[PDB]
Amino acid sequence: TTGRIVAVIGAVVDVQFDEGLPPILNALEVQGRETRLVLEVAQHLGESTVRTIAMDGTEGLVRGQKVLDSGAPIRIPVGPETLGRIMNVIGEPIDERGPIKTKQFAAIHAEAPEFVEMSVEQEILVTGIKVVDLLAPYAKGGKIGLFGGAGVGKTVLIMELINNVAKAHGGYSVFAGVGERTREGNDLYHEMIESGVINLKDATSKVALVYGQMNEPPGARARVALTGLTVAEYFRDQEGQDVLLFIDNIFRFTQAGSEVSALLGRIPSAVGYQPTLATDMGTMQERITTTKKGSITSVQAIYVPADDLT
Amino acid sequence: TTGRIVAVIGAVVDVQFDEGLPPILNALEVQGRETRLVLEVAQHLGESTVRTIAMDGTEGLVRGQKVLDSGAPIRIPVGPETLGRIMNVIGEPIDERGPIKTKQFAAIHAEAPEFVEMSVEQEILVTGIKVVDLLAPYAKGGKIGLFGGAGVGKTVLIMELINNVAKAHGGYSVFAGVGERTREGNDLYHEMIESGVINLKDATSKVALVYGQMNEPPGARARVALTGLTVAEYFRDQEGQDVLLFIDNIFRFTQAGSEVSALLGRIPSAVGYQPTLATDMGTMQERITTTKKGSITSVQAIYVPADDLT
Amino acid sequence: ILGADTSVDLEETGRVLSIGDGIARVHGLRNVQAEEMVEFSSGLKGMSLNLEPDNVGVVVFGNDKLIKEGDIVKRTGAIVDVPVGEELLGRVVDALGNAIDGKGPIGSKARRRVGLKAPGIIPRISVREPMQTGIKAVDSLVPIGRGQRELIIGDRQTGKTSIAIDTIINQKRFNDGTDEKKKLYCIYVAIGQKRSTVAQLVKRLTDADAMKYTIVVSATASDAAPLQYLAPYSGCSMGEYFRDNGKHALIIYDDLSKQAVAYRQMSLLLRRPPGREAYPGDVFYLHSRLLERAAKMNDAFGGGSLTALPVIETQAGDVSAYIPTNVISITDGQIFLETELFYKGIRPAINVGLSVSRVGSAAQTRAMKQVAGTMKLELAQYREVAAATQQLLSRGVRLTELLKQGQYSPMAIEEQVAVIYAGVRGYLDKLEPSKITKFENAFLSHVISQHQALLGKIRTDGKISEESDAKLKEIVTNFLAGFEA
Ligand SMILES: Nc1ncnc2c1ncn2[C@@H]1O[C@H](COP(=O)(O)OP(=O)(O)OP(=O)(O)O)[C@@H](O)[C@H]1O
Ligand SMILES: Nc1ncnc2c1ncn2[C@@H]1O[C@H](COP(=O)(O)OP(=O)(O)O)[C@@H](O)[C@H]1O
Ligand SMILES: [Mg+2]
Ligand SMILES: [Mg+2]
Repeated sequence: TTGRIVAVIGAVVDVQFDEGLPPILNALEVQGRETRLVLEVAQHLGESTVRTIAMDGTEGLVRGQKVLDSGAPIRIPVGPETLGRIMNVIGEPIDERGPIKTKQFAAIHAEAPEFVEMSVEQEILVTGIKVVDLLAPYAKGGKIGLFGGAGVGKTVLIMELINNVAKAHGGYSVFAGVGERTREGNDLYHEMIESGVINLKDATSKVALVYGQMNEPPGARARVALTGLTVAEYFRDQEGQDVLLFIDNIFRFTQAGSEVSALLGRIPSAVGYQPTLATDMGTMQERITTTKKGSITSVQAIYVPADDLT
Repeated sequence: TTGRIVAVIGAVVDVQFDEGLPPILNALEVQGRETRLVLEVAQHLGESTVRTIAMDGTEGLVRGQKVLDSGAPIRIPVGPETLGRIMNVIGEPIDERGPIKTKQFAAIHAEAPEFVEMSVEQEILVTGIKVVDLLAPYAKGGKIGLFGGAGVGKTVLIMELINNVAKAHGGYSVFAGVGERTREGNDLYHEMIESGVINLKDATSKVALVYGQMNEPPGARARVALTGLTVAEYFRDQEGQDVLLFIDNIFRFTQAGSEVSALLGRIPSAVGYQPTLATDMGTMQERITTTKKGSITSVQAIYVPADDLT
Repeated sequence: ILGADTSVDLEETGRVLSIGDGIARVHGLRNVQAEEMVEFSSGLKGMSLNLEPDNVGVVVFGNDKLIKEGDIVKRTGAIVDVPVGEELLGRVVDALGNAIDGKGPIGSKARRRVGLKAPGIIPRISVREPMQTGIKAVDSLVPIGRGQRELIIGDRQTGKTSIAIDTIINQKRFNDGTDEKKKLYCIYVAIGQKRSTVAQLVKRLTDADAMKYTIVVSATASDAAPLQYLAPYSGCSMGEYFRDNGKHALIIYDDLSKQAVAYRQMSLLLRRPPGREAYPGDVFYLHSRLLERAAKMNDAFGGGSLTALPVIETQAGDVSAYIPTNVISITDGQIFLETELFYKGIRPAINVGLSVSRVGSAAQTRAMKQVAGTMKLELAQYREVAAATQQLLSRGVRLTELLKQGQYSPMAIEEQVAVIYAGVRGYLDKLEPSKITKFENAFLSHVISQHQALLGKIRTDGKISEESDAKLKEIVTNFLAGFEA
């Protein structure tokens, strides 16, 4: 069923439907545009109207413009064909190498692993760094946090950990460029082609790239962390492989949330942050974990505003 | 055109009009009052109604009381007849020496000199004082920050700069008393008469005083600098002189702007200051420059709050 | 019976409901697009930011106090854009692209949007060509590559702007020459400054014959906050023209601090939730999308570039503040300037410990790498020793005075390495610190006059060979002996 755009303001867009109102999470395709603009339904305002969040720039949108319902959340490719490729927030390839051909298509939104599905292994991971291994060593299939201010050395540290651990590893790896420098994605991409972990000719790539960098709008940066997360979950659940997840920077997920929160019509929390800071991070973070079947090891770079850990 | 008062909340006064809705910045003459009460239009609330800031006490105002549009901003007396006289924010004399028999009138609000009018060459203003000229010299069309209060010959330095600029460069001066003690205004007024820079007998005075002290409302105090500035702009633009504009002090201009912004209900900025901190200062300080016709050099007193330059 | 007037149908036009707090609420404009430019009845421009059900909130690019209620707003049709081309060179303009220098109309052919998204991963490629500032302390210690983003940061009156000015004046070498690849078109964006300062700035560039390859966008303190907010993006689009058409360009945002407070004004008037220092949540996004557009394009996409030099003003040297840390986390290196060094007379005052540029290091000449390889760490260790090792102080004082440089006088890369070679290799150890400045002037004027072949071989090869090293060794050695007594 078609729907008309009633109001637009930044990333947030209100769409009205006559019949067949779409539920929360569902992606909506906007008509009369060159690039595929996807609106994700966040709230139900009432009077057959829904408040959405755009995954790309909303410039050019007019009131009364048509909006079709896909009938499901944002679906993306998942499988071995995603390895050695670069995906955006809504699943499209952004490396000029045709479509990503896959049988399965996972939705970016999903419930967290249940209590019975959780694992409890605590084997040490030898990184090679003296300060880490001695004082605060990482665990295999564990959640690793790299807190740091502006220009202290998180990207250097996470590249080292990829250089040390990801090369000496049997399973696959997944990098998620969340709201960081775009040239670093270019530096990383060509460096991985140089080393051999990403093979262009063969179908034996060990890394899957996902990018929604700081040039993208907030809606993209708010949902790209879930997109790259879903790619790693496929290998964990269906295949049962030991995955090495890498996010840089996970703060940009929460930072993007505050920008849209203002426009979503919520009462602001402490330091201008969104009131749903814990739950939005909770639903996202809880998915990143080692289940009984598979395993995910996440090294997350964390930005610290104004060198304030509080 | 005539209007009617619809609301009065402190210094803020709403006025509804039938046909002719007055533009922003325009002065409105309130009818049926002992002394002259001027309202300056700030916003257009809609439905033929405008929000205004009072230049004096709003006691005695009734919902339905008539208000006439002057057709322009707060116009004031400007010319050689302002020299030796004291005037308030709205151009009225407050020295009990009869009316200011002026020839021309000039609005307090004025656009800053355009890019083509700017003097590309940086020339020096010879003050005649050895400490100044040598170590920290004054620039024509510049703005100098005077620091210190009593017990250091502050008023004597001010009177000398008036004398020396008038003696050497042949340029008159202006003293804008912004938000300081009315006691101090009385002290200076008589010291200037004692020195000779002001003369009550003949027309050889070198200063035009424009006072709006802390006894007056925030609406008045915010527009006093502009009133004194406009007097200085006459001697530059019409007579082609190197003018000397004193502001005592610039902090009170900033404080008054913060108070006016607060009373309107605008969400405050950092450290309780107004959102329009840079623009309010910018629109005033940019008018103090060198031009093709002349220049206005400004010696501005500064109170640094909490001894904190940041 | 005459037909009714349908000139003000609400489809393509609309009337203003309210105006006061920066925003203009417009009744109508049903077919208008989001972020579309709109024209008011008084010849004033605006942007359709808020599209609500019963109205359209418009950001007024200019003095909003001219607009009244019932004034007719009209659609331009296109998304907020600016004039673009080589016709802007040698012209001073406002954020909208209108000329303010009084030299007639621009006469531009093409136009580009202000809010275009930056190039993705594929069009980009690591920086290769060096962006020569002509400043010894910069080009040796903190070199900039073409396509790089390098933050100039420090307190008020520390020489932030002077670095950008000398960088623009230095490009005359390449632009008045045969090599089209080495040319660099400059764009100085002024945000929140005084008009007198900008007028003085363009005259200085005019006297140095630097304006004819420079665009100047001006949004001074007296201009409205939206114009200051827009100014960087307009100039950025003018830089992208060169970038996309296989040409290299430089852009200087002076400064993004004064842009941030302008955007904070708009957001606080919009009544949006404030955070750190009353700034909104998207002040990072404000500067991020701007700076990302500065990039190095590969040969497939023209082979051009856009180099960004954003400026930031810190209060009391607080680099850990909210806005600095945001711009530090965007750019590919920093150049921090200190009040202490600037007060002593060490100009340009650059903090060698804090200032870095790893991306620009790759795009550096091999000649400069040889002479200024160890110099980075030597100057850092020199500042540590506050209270064999005495020789470190004997070198540190010389190299600091050697890196000192006068204003409005850049140097060629081959001319710089010759001066740095003298101090770093240890041919100025037995000499008074005060004699270092006069030695440089006498030495530089000698080698540029007599030994052109030596300087030419250094530039052409981009390297100090064994024959050039031995040749250069015997100049500084024998020239010193005469200079001494
Ligand atoms: N290398 C230098 N040698 C001598 N004087 C210099 C040098 N660089 C700058 N100056 C002088 O120092 C003053 C301040 O420099 P500049 O305006 O570039 O700093 P700034 O950080 O841009 O200041 P602001 O941010 O307040 O504009 C200038 O008036 C200039 O004349
Ligand atoms: N292991 C290291 N050794 C030396 N320098 C480092 C190291 N890690 C970081 N740095 C310095 O810190 C700078 C910024 O590093 P980066 O990882 O980009 O920080 P951030 O992730 O906070 O932006 C680099 O330019 C580099 O000079
Ligand atoms: Mg980083
Ligand atoms: Mg400056």
